[PDB]
Amino acid sequence: PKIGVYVCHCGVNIGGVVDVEAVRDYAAKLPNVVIAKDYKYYCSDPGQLEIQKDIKELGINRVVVAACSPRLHEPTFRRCVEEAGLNQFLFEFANIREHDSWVHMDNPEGATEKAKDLVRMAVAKARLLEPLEASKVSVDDKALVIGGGVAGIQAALDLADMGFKTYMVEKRPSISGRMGQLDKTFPTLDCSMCILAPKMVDVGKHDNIELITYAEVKEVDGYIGNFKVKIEKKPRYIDEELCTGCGSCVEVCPIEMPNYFDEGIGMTKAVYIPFPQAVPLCATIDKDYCIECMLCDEVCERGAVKHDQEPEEIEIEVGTIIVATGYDAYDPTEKLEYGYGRHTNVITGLELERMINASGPTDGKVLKPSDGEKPKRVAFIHCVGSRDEQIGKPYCSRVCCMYIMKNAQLIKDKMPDTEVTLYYMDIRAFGKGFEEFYKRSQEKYGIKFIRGRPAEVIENPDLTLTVRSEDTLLGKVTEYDYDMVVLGVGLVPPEGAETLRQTIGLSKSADGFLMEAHPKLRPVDTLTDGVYLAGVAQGPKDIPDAVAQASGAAARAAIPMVKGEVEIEPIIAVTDSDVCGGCEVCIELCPFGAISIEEGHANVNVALCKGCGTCVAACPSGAMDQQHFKTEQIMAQIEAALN
Amino acid sequence: PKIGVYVCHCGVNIGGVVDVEAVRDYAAKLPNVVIAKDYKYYCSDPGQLEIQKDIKELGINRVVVAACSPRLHEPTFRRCVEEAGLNQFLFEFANIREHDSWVHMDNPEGATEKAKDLVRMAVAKARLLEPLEASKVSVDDKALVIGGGVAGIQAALDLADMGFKTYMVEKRPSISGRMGQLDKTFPTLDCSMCILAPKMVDVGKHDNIELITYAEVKEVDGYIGNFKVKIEKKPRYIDEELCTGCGSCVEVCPIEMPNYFDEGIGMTKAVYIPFPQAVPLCATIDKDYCIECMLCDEVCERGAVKHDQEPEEIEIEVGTIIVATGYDAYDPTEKLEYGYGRHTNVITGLELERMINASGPTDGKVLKPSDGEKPKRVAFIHCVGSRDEQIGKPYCSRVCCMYIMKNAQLIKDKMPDTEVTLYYMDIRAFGKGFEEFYKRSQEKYGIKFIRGRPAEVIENPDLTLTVRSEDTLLGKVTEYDYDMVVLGVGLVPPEGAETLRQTIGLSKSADGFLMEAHPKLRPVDTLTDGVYLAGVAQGPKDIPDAVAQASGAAARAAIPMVKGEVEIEPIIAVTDSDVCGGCEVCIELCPFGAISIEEGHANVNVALCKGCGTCVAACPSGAMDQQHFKTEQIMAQIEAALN
Ligand SMILES: Cc1cc2nc3c(=O)[nH]c(=O)nc-3n(C[C@H](O)[C@H](O)[C@H](O)COP(=O)(O)OP(=O)(O)OC[C@H]3O[C@@H](n4cnc5c(N)ncnc54)[C@H](O)[C@@H]3O)c2cc1C
Ligand SMILES: Cc1cc2nc3c(=O)[nH]c(=O)nc-3n(C[C@H](O)[C@H](O)[C@H](O)COP(=O)(O)OP(=O)(O)OC[C@H]3O[C@@H](n4cnc5c(N)ncnc54)[C@H](O)[C@@H]3O)c2cc1C
Ligand code: SF4
Ligand code: SF4
Ligand code: SF4
Ligand code: SF4
Ligand code: SF4
Ligand code: SF4
Ligand code: SF4
Ligand code: SF4
Ligand code: SF4
Ligand code: SF4
Ligand code: SF4
Ligand code: SF4
Repeated sequence: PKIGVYVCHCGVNIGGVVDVEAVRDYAAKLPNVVIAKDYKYYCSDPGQLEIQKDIKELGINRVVVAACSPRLHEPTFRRCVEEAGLNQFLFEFANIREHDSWVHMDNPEGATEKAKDLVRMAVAKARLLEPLEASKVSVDDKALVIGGGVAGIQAALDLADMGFKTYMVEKRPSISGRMGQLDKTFPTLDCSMCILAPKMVDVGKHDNIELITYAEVKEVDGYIGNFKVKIEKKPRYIDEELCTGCGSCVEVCPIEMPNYFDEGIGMTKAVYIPFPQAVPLCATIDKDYCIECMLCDEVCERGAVKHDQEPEEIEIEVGTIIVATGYDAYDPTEKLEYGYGRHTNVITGLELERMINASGPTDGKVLKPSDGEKPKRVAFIHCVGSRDEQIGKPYCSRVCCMYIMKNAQLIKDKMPDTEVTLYYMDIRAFGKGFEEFYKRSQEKYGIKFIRGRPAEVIENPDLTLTVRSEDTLLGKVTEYDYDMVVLGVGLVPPEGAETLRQTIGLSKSADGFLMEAHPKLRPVDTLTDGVYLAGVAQGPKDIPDAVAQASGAAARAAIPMVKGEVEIEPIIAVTDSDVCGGCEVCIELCPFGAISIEEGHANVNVALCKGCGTCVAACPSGAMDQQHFKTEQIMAQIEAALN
Repeated sequence: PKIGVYVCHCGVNIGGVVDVEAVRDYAAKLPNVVIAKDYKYYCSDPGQLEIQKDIKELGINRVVVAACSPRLHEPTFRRCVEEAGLNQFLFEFANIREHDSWVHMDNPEGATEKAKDLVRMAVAKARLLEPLEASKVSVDDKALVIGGGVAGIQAALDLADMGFKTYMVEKRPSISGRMGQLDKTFPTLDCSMCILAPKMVDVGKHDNIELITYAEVKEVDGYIGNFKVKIEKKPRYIDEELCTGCGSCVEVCPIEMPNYFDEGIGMTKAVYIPFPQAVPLCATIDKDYCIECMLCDEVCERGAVKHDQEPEEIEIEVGTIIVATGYDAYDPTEKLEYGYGRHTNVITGLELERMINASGPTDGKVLKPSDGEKPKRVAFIHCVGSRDEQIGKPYCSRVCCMYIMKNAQLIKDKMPDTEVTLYYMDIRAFGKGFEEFYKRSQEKYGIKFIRGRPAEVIENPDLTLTVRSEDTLLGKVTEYDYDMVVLGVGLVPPEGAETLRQTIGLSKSADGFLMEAHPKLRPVDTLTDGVYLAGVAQGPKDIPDAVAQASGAAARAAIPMVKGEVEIEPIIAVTDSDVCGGCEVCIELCPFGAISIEEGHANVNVALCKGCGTCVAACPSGAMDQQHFKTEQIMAQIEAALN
């Protein structure tokens, strides 16, 4: 063993506290060490060049680096040594920055002694290291996209245009997500369906996209490039291949049920098409409401009605997964002071979006729920379900300000005589053109802004609503009457989010949305390799941000599939057949079942083993041993820590 | 000619105003028309299937669609007819929605008559159409990335990992952009350099990336897949291949000049390295300050100093371009009431970022410019250079709120006894974890928030600063004294932005940043094919949004390069040699020089012609004629409009 030690100054992060001169000499004087050097920034290109030159010249076969935590830069130095010809796993890392220099600033002498001890432990471990060849595994060039909203549609189209065969699983009968439910979009007031429908048709026609709507992902197993996914397609009771979406079955159906697309304010039949631009344009029967009258069977000319349909099980093999499951609107029923669900003329922002839509339940007319007449006075309340510790929702929903202003502008254009007032804490018009939109809400449409979080909404006997709120800029309490009140509800993770998160094995952030690998530089990656996030799945945001995230997720998922191969770490259990007695107290301790028994000896499957070391710690005789974490290595480290 | 006419209801967008029954019968009765049908949504899959079935059955050779504007759905129907075997350009579009139904709502009868006339004109044009084969052109599988900030670095790394050879042009001597200048990042307060430097090294080592720093893009010519780019590499007067970045030349240099990296508050030598983590780690001589003393030549051991270096011209051929040129910080000198550049202890947010940086000019100490001592009282002013019509800056800069709160928190941690007050209009903490960060600024660090836009900053004789501002929530004027005032300057397009925009040929938005193809669904595309935007080039935003945009831009630019081919529209000039007299009054009228003279006859180059039709309109005898816009076709349309 010819150990080369490299102590990093990291500028003054280590050097400021730890004497990189004494440590270097100590390392040079330790047994088996043939060189000790220090450099200002080893992770940089000059430092890696120095390490490679030292390996080439002095013939170092073991490399020890006294630098930051291995979790940051272990792969960097592993590749550095690889490019110089040395084996990947002859390398050792000493943590003297996060564990020594940054936590013992007031004890420089103790810090230097701790650094000496840690480098001694690292060299003790490095003495007994041996080469290990890492196995390559093929990466399937297929992707799964969960969620058929704007983000999911964008991700699927980008992957399919790059040549990868993509599956798109959607739990609703049709794709579109929440963007299909909007009438217009801010800040341009353009029609959302007019621009989304072509993309939906594209997804429906793409040769590289397999669209599975009305389906859920039930099981996910495996790893990057090698995901096995079990999907459950719910029974439509309509044949997708035969149905043309004419709608005669809907015409004849006698039963009426709520339309999920209309968000509780629209009705359809037990057999329904969610909206005219649905993709696939196919009928669906909800058996909770079907009475099995067979009128739809008799009126259908394609023979597409199948009352004996069963749920179908699909198994796919993919290489990457993109979660694009969006969000649900906050339910403000728990805000008792605002009276949602109790007062007749209190509605939410999404319900208003459905109501203002020309294709919505009311044919685009904003009408009071109480009497079906246009309101003359409308109040909007910001931050409902957001920025509120009384309900455990301390985050901003990021879009409610803008869509509140947009819907106020739309109400003004449709009914210019209407009076509109917004109750806000902050106006968060941060995006491109958002501040101009905010100013236009006042200058052009005459919308009134009151800086005050309403205390209460009181329903009067005539069903009008008094908003009781302080005007904080006038510094006085106001009680103003309105014919309609619209709650600016925030965004929450969708129903069934935890089930899918556990199925895939992802973590979630403090707000309840899925967590990205790094907040700053890996916004669309997760810590699970081969799984990516796009859109509001990662947190509330508007359509362009979700689309950018979907494109980025497509690129990130394409990178490994283009590479076609990934490396498996060889830190795995190995059994000594000559020592193993076949006691088998190790097999059950493997959560992945990597250990079996062949010829009376324990045998580990590399594909199943993950390298936890539990079995090795359990083995009394020591027949089992983990590569790179052998018992002798840890024992040497323990001995060096105290001697 | 067997013309099939298809009138779209578009739901009620046309049908509501225009009688799609009378128009269909009129079309059926017109000469050469063999079928007339109407469908609720023709652009949808069922409508395209209907059109294809009609073409296959009745043998239609001309297709006319009375629907929305051609600029929206002409490619859709072109591909629809292609997939049924018909030629792409036998297709005609009548605009009866944007031009008739949506603009004559109060005259339904006049609307229907106008629709009849427009369909008659469309059929008149379609009678004389003929097939045209479109030529394919290869797409170069190479990309250029302009700008070496976080967005540009991300885009280049994503493209290079997908296998494409990428050029990265950077005007500064080193990559990093503005993220390298930050000390920490919000909302996590993690070190920005610690996470950016590995990416910079990766860019510097990638086999698929050619990094050209200290260079500018001078000329761009051509089109998607076929861009010819002329780049000018400025002379460093240091040999990049030889320089190791040791810094001895800096040690010996006698001249002192401002360091651009330190934003006007840091000094370096005439030969300088912008920062220790620079990529490439190379020296640069600024000849505005060099006195040619040759001390650097004598102290350099690599012989890397080249005082006779000249600017170099590089010509590259690429298929896609990604603009990632970032932003500049607003210069608040024009806000005379705040006294920047006049008061000693008034600084900007970016200057404070450099000052709080441990590697900055002051070694991470926040010191007053007047006396070099720590301030005891600090004020932050929000929205400086933003949301202000007095300076023509009506937009939000979107990050100043958060980095103001972050730098206040950093000042508190470094100097807990310091008092910090923020003067704000709205707190825009919209991002993930931003509202929690905002609350933590108060609960944990005790930062004071005053809702008021300061009227004035007055320098007192002792050089302290009185902020005169209304507290609007107390409703009273306040005059508070501070040792330091930090202006929360906004983001503006970088210097030289207009030159590069004109060089490429891009448009800009109202705020001055580059304009995307569609605000909602194409945030990273431009209307110039093959050119994409990433990061703050498209508008102010934070690091994760810029990184998502960079990944999306990489994916979008990869799509056409994976396809490897694009179609050229055949709407081009054609000369009748038997009629052309070689008068040549057409050649100079082509801005692209597509027309030359061979054998005494005008000859058009397809590669140069773009299809404006100017030459055809100029030709008296009619020898020149534009394909798909022939004189006979327009004359027939004129005749049908009036008869
Ligand atoms: C009232 C309102 C108005 C708005 N107005 C605007 C506006 O004007 N402009 C703007 O830019 N933004 C607006 N937004 C925000 C915008 O809707 C979002 O940015 C966008 O919808 C996010 O798209 P997405 O694909 O990430 O999610 P979604 O649109 O929610 O789509 C997610 C999809 O995933 C599906 N799904 C969920 N769970 C599963 C599962 N387990 N398996 C399979 N599929 C699943 C859902 O059914 C859905 O189809 C508005 C939001 C609201 C509430
Ligand atoms: C004081 C301050 C603090 C901030 N703090 C944070 C924070 O804590 N967290 C956060 O997420 N964001 C923060 N931001 C915002 C963040 O800096 C931006 O989101 C990010 O820098 C944008 O990266 P970019 O690559 O788009 O642009 P830039 O970082 O500006 O990089 C653009 C690059 O293009 C180069 N370039 C320009 N013109 C040309 C040309 N013609 N040819 C070639 N190259 C060219 C530039 O030299 C530069 O290297 C802060 C901003 C400021 C001003
Ligand atoms: S190797 Fe680690 S400690 Fe050394 S400079 Fe790099 S990040 Fe800092
Ligand atoms: S089931 Fe039959 S009748 Fe109903 S929409 Fe489908 S094709 Fe039409
Ligand atoms: S069988 Fe069910 S879906 Fe069909 S018409 Fe009767 S109630 Fe409606
Ligand atoms: S975006 Fe506006 S309305 Fe929505 S939570 Fe944030 S501050 Fe409240
Ligand atoms: S515990 Fe040890 S001895 Fe027993 S079967 Fe496992 S490896 Fe063999
Ligand atoms: S190391 Fe862990 S995963 Fe591997 S065989 Fe032993 S118990 Fe199973
Ligand atoms: S073809 Fe045009 S007019 Fe007809 S439905 Fe589609 S978008 Fe509307
Ligand atoms: S020019 Fe020479 S002395 Fe100066 S940094 Fe480069 S190698 Fe070192
Ligand atoms: S020649 Fe110029 S750069 Fe070199 S030491 Fe002299 S002044 Fe400095
Ligand atoms: S982000 Fe905050 S400080 Fe910056 S312009 Fe917008 S409101 Fe003003
Ligand atoms: S203007 Fe007409 S006649 Fe004259 S050279 Fe051109 S094509 Fe020929
Ligand atoms: S149509 Fe326009 S571009 Fe083409 S040759 Fe004539 S003038 Fe030139």
